[PDB]
Order: sequence, then C-alpha cells, then structure tokens
Amino acid sequence: MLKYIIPTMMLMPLTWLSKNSMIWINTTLHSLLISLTSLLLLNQFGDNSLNFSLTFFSDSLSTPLLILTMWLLPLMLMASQHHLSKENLARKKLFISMLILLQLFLIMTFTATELIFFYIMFEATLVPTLIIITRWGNQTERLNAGLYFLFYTLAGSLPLLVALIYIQNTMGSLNFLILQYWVQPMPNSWSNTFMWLACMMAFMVKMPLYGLHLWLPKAHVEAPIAGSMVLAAILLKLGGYGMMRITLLLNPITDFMAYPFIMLSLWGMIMTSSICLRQTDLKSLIAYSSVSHMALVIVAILIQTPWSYMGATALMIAHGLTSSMLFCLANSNYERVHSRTMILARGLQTLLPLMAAWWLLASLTNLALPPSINLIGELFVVMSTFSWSNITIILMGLNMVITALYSLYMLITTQRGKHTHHINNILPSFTRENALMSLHMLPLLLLSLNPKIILGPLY
Amino acid sequence: PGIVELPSLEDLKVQEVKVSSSVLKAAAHHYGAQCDKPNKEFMLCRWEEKDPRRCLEEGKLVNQCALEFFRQIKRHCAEPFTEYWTCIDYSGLQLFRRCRKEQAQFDKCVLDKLGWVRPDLGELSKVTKVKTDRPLPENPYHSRARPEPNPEVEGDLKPARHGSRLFFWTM
Ligand SMILES: CCCCCCCCCCCCCCCCCC(=O)OC[C@H](COP(=O)([O-])OC[C@H](O)COP(=O)([O-])OC[C@H](COC(=O)CCCCCCCCCCCCCCCCC)OC(=O)CCCCCCCCCCCCCCCCC)OC(=O)CCCCCCCCCCCCCCCCC
Ligand SMILES: CCCCCCCCCCCCCCCCCC(=O)OC[C@H](COP(=O)([O-])OC[C@H](O)COP(=O)([O-])OC[C@H](COC(=O)CCCCCCCCCCCCCCCCC)OC(=O)CCCCCCCCCCCCCCCCC)OC(=O)CCCCCCCCCCCCCCCCC
Ligand SMILES: CCCCCCCCCCCCCCCCCC(=O)OC[C@H](COP(=O)([O-])OCC[N+](C)(C)C)OC(=O)CCCCCCCCCCCCCCCCC
Repeated sequence: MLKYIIPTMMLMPLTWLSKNSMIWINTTLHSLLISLTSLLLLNQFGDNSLNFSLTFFSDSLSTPLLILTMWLLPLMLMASQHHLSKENLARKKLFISMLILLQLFLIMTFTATELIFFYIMFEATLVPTLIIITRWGNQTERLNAGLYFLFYTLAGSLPLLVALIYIQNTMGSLNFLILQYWVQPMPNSWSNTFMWLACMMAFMVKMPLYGLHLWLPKAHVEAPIAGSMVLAAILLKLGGYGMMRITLLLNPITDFMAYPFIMLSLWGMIMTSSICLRQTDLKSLIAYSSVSHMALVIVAILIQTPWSYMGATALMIAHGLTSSMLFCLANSNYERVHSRTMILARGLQTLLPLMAAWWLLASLTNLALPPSINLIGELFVVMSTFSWSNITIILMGLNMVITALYSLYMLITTQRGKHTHHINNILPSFTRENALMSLHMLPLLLLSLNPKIILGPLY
Repeated sequence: PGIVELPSLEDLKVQEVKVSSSVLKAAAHHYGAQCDKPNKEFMLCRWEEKDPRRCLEEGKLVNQCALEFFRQIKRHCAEPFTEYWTCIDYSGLQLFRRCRKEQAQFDKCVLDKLGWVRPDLGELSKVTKVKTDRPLPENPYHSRARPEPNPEVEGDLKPARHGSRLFFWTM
C-alpha cells in the first residue's frame, strides 16, 4: 500500500511547488491519476485478503472504501475551487494540504492491518477535518460544530484506546490477521459488557448512532463543501469499517448486547427520516438523511449475518456517492442564492434544466431506485433483518415510504413549482458543476453493471 | 530469642588493682614497658573476640601482671614512687610536666634497683605483634549465611527479536 501513500504524500510538494494559478489543475490531475491507480486493489481472492506487508493489507471491505476515498479527492478539489477563488494563495495551498493529508490518513486507516494503527489513523482524521470545518466554514456556528464533532468523537474513542490496549495485552497482538485465528469467545460478564461498549461506542458515534447523532447536522452544514463531501462520503464509514473489524472479537456477547443499539437504529431511522420531512435547511435535510441511511448499516453490522454485511458495505459505498452528490447540488444552489434555505429558491427546473436532471437522478438514488447499488444495499439489509425478526419489515417498509417522501419533496421544493420572482442571479450551470455531478453519478450508475466489487469480504 | 549467657559472680572474682588513677598514671610508662605481653594478648583477644565474656581469663592475666608490677615497686622503690604519685596527684589535669624532679628520682631509683628503662617519646603507641596459641575466631560477628546473589549476565548480545515489538513498529 506504499504505492498509494507515497503519491498522496508527493501531492504535498505538488501543491506547494506549483504556480499560483496551476494549483487546482495539478492536484486535480495527479489525484485523478492516483484514483486511476486505486483500481489495482481489486486483486481480491475468494479465500485470502490482499496482504501487502506487516503493516498494510486490503480485503474486499477496505478496497471499495479506498477506491471511493481516492476518487473523492479530485471531486472535493473541483467543488472547493469556486468559493476559494478570492482566497490567499497560502491559505489555498493550506486547504489543499488539509484535503491531501486527510486522504493520506484515510487510505492507511482502511488498510491498517493492526488495530492500534487503525486507531491512530482513525483519530488522526479529526485534525485536518477539524481545521477544514472550523477554518474554511462559512457561518458563526462552525466553531461549535468543530467542538461537537471533536468531543463526541474523542468521548467515544478514548475508551476504544483502552479496550484495544487490553486486547493487545491479553491476546498478544492487535493484528487483524492473527485475531482471525486467535479469537476467543467473549463470555457474559460485566467486564465483557463494558469491553463491548468500549469497542463499539466510538464507531457508534462516528456512524452516527441515533441519540449520538447530534454532532452531524452541525458538522455537515457548517463545513465547506469539501468537508461536507468527506464527512458524508468517507468519514461516516470509518465507523462501519471499524465495527466490521471489531465485531470479530465481540462474540457471542453481541447476540445479546446489540439489542439496545438496534432499537435506537430501527426507530432512529424512522425519526431522522421524519426530520427530513420538515427541514427548512437543505444541507440539514441531507445531513439527517445521512443519519437515516447509516442507521441501516448499524443494524446490518449488529445482526452480523453475511447478507447484512454485503448490504451494509454496498449501502456505505452507494450512500457515499449519493450523499456527496446531494451536498454538491445543495452547494450549487448556495453559490447562487447565498442561503441554504430550501424554500428560498424554487422552480429551478425552468432555470437550470440539466442541473434539475442531476437533482432528479440524485433524488432517485436517494430513494433507492433499482437496480442502483443504493437499492442493492437497502434491499439486502432489509432481507437480513427480515431474517432477524419478521416484524422489522414494518420499520423497514415505513422508512422506505418516508425516504421517498423527502427525496422527492426536496426535488419538488427546490426544482419544481413557480420560481422565485425576486431572485435573478441564477446563473446557468458551469461546466465545473455539471462535471462534478457527472463524476458523482456516472460511477454510481456504472456500479449497477458490476456490483460484486462493492459487496465486501464475503461475496 | 535466646537466653543471654553471662558468667557467674564467682567467675568474675579477681584480686583488683586497688590503687588510684594518679598511682596508675605515675607508673604508666613502666607499666607499658614491663607488663607488655599479657596486656597485648588481652587487647588482641578483646578486638578479635569482640565479646568480653570470651576475654575474662586473659583479663585475669592482666590483673595478675599489674599487681606483680606494683609489689616489685613496693619491695624496692616504694618511697620515691610515693613522692612521685603524690606530686602527680596534686595537680588537676595531673601534669607530667609539673613533676619532673620526682620523675627523675623515680626513674633513677628504678633503673638502679630494678633495671627498667622508661619508654621514650613514641614507643608506647607502636603497633606490636603478639604470639598467641588461641585460635583465630572464624566468625566473631556470629553472622550467618549471606544470601545467594542474582545471576550475572552472560552470552553474546544478539539483536532484538523482530525489533521493538511496540504495537506495530517493525523496527
Ligand atoms: C461499461 C459501459 C457502459 C455503457 C452503458 C451505460 C451504463 C449506465 C451509465 C449511466 C447512464 C445514464 C447517464 C445519462 C444520465 C445523466 C446525464 C443526463 O442528464 O442525460 C440527459 C442527456 C440528454 O438530454 P438533453 O435533451 O440533451 O438535455 C438534458 C435535459 O435538459 C434534462 O434531462 P432530462 O430531463 O431530459 O433527462 C432526465 C431523465 C430522467 O429519466 C429517468 O430518471 C427515468 C429512467 C430511470 C428510472 C426508470 C428505469 C429504472 C432502471 C431500468 C433500466 C435499467 C435496467 C434495464 C435492463 C433490463 C432489466 C433489468 O434522464 C434519463 O432519461 C437518463 C437515462 C438513463 C437513466 C439511468 C437510470 C438513472 C436513474 C437513477 C438510478 C436508477 C437505478 C440505476 C440504473 C443503472 C443502469 C445501468 O443525456 C446525455 O446528454 C448523455 C450524455 C452521455 C452519457 C454517458 C453515460 C455513460 C458514461 C460512462 C462513461 C464511462 C464508461 C463508458 C461508457 C459510455 C457509454 C456512452
Ligand atoms: C547500497 C547501499 C545504499 C542503498 C540505498 C537504498 C535506499 C535508498 C533510499 C534510502 C532512504 C530511505 C527512503 C525510504 C525507505 C522506506 C521507508 C518507508 O516507506 O517505510 C514504509 C512504512 C512501513 O511500510 P511497510 O509496508 O510495512 O514496509 C515497507 C518498507 O519495507 C519499510 O521498511 P522497514 O521495515 O525497514 O521500515 C521501518 C519502519 C516501518 O514502519 C513501521 O514499523 C510502521 C510504523 C511507522 C510509523 C507510523 C506512525 C503513525 C503515527 C504518525 C503518523 C504521522 C503522519 C503521517 C504522515 C503525514 C505526512 C507528513 O519505519 C519506521 O520505523 C520509520 C517511520 C516511518 C518513516 C519512513 C521513512 C520516511 C523518510 C522520508 C520522510 C518523509 C515524510 C514521511 C512521513 C512522515 C511520517 C512518517 O510506511 C509507513 O509507515 C507509512 C508512511 C509512509 C512512509 C514514508 C514514505 C517515504 C517516502 C516519502 C516520499 C514523499 C515525501 C513527500 C513530502 C513529505 C510528506 C509531506
Ligand atoms: C459517547 C458517549 C458515551 C461513551 C461510552 C463509552 C463506552 C462505555 C463504557 C466504557 C468503559 C470504560 C472502558 C472500558 C474498557 C474495558 C476493558 C476491559 O477489558 O475491562 C475489563 C475490566 C475488568 O478487570 P480485569 O479484566 O483487568 O480483571 C482481571 C479479570 N477478572 C475480572 C477475572 C478478575 O473492567 C474494568 O476494570 C472496568 C470496566 C468498566 C469501567 C467503568 C468506568 C468507566 C465508566 C464509563 C465511561 C464511559 C465514557 C465516559 C465519558 C462520557 C462523555 C464525557
């Protein structure tokens, strides 16, 4: 994995030795080359993971997250170069450096063979993200957004450090390859109960769990667009990746300890989706939709059946692409009306027809339209939770009603109806913006032709 | 612990040297000359045994040899010695320097009638060798077995197995 870490590192001289006008072009070009190179991680086998070294490996779980991670960086650089056009050159290079450093931490968060190196990169992803949100955010509440984002995360993860060092001292190694073969059954005790909670609550925070989700609608709406894209697309999926690694060790206690965290998810995806029926802010609606979609991934990991893991990893990749596109579309309106209010600018299919087609496709992939990988992940989670308990289909099916009822409402409020009369700075769609929407949607649609590369280690 | 083992009262009875300190200090140099051998056997036994209970008999030899020192003064030179310890006995600090004429008379009468040379300045502070037949005490501190020390380090120092082994550092 050292053929991906060193090009990402070499993007630091590439953004700091460039001309004052070429720093977006060079970083976009070479990060697109790194994203093209990311497809060599598809050397996956039906029995063995792709094990590079003592430090780095990549199974079929980490590989789609890595391809999505290395693909998201040129897209964040395309989204972020408009609102940072008046920016100082040094601060512009600092923003590009924080995105590069965040990519560098993510691509060896997902490949960390050993779990405390996973912890160090997993908690190292805070600091560039914190700096991006609290420095290049727009409003007053970006500082409170950074405080909530930092102190839910570290409150969840500082027990995780102690739990991982306990596993290091007890088992002898936090190598995930050794812990596949030295895993012992975790019995029923209070020590093992708080062992389970210390292993899980960090990822429950970063997914987010319902009830712990309160950092997210502050951290998504107060971030800039590259921050919103990286929290939606990747930084929620650190929790899912970490759960799918750490629930190996947490058996058979999970089979009676996951009950409060499934209910909180199965009712919470009803609540947050319901919140999306009444959100006046468009970016907050996309944030609460992200909570609603990651609650299904929480249920699918906690029931730990194979169909559930396959649906959860397909749902993570699909939701990453879809929610990143939704934040980019909301940014496309915010760069024209300079307010995130969803009822402000209406009727925008008369004014931006092709951008309304991109809104339509992103709204259809939000509501899980088949055969998209959104519906593949949604459907497989619903199948495995029907296997879990037959009554859950109620809480599933009702959610699939409400997920439609805000996916099209967002389509009808922003793009349909009579347009706002007193708004006249509605420019035609830039080629940068349509390129950004197409680079989100066209991989999301091509992955319907071959979904087997985004279905985890147990396809 | 154990019973302390003391000698009886009959074991300690000996004919004491019942003279005053000025009588002793007046005869001190000739006592250090003539009564050398049992005194040094006793003080050697006293620093080697480190226990007075194992030094009584030699000590009795001291109390045997001092009295024969004084009787040999009493048989021959009782009156110049009597004047000399009286003159020593007058002073508070008991100065030898205030009594040099009685010292000269006592030393002359002793050297004539008994043939004793007074030790010079420096002789009585010498460290002398003592020929005894008593055994050397093999454990005068009544000590016991010292504990076994920890084993030392040996063997050639090989490198560390797989480096530091600190969570993920492969060196
Ligand atoms: C590996 C090779 C693969 C080759 C094949 C490609 C495979 C799929 C790739 C993506 C295909 C869709 C891309 C086009 C849509 C986005 C752009 C757009 O706005 O188009 C309008 C525009 C035409 O409009 P216009 O009149 O010029 O002006 C626009 C209007 O102003 C405003 O526009 P509008 O209002 O007129 O249009 C809105 C309308 C709205 O219509 C709809 O939304 C209705 C259609 C969707 C719902 C109903 C169907 C559900 C699925 C059933 C069909 C699939 C399965 C069938 C198989 C049998 C059964 C299983 O959109 C459409 O009709 C688009 C048709 C395609 C829709 C596909 C489904 C998207 C819905 C969301 C997800 C659904 C599940 C996933 C499906 C995955 C399929 C693979 O299109 C173009 O200009 C096309 C440009 C070139 C597109 C290239 C696409 C491929 C790129 C991949 C590159 C790399 C690989 C190389 C292959 C290249 C192939 C050429
Ligand atoms: C004929 C006689 C002469 C022949 C000469 C032939 C050779 C000529 C060249 C000689 C000079 C040395 C060149 C490098 C040798 C290979 C080192 C290497 O890649 O180790 C892989 C090392 C372990 O990978 P591996 O797959 O297990 O084994 C591959 C090797 O065989 C690993 O081999 P190993 O087992 O022997 O490695 C020992 C151990 C193996 O590693 C471990 O045991 C794992 C733990 C390592 C530390 C993890 C700490 C995590 C928490 C802190 C993270 C900080 C933030 C991350 C970086 C942010 C950017 C600043 O490494 C360490 O203990 C050293 C710590 C890492 C330093 C690596 C050397 C860097 C030199 C250049 C510095 C440039 C900035 C680097 C980034 C700064 C942070 C390091 O990878 C990492 O730890 C991940 C980070 C990447 C390493 C540094 C990349 C070096 C090239 C950078 C070029 C681009 C720079 C752009 C500007 C600066 C950044 C903004
Ligand atoms: C995000 C907000 C909520 C955060 C919740 C975080 C998880 C909740 C539980 C965390 C417990 C603390 C870490 C436990 C690590 C367990 C390691 C282990 O093996 O323990 C076995 C050991 C057992 O000891 P032992 O295993 O060494 O003993 C030898 C073995 N026997 C038992 C056979 C003798 O457990 C403990 O010692 C105590 C475990 C419970 C700890 C109670 C104190 C902490 C209380 C909860 C704090 C939660 C966060 C607070 C912050 C909130 C925000 C400000």
